[PDB]
Amino acid sequence: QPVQGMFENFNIDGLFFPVVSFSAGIKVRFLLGGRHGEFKFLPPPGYA
Repeated sequence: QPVQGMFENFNIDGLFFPVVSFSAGIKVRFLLGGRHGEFKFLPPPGYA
């Protein structure tokens, strides 16, 4: 389900990367796609 909120018009001078911040008592798993972690949903068209 999509969220009805969206960032835009931010600085693109630098380089971007995924990031997760956590405090404690947290167990999560990255799914980067393909051989590393299989996506649970089809990516939006055009996105890689």
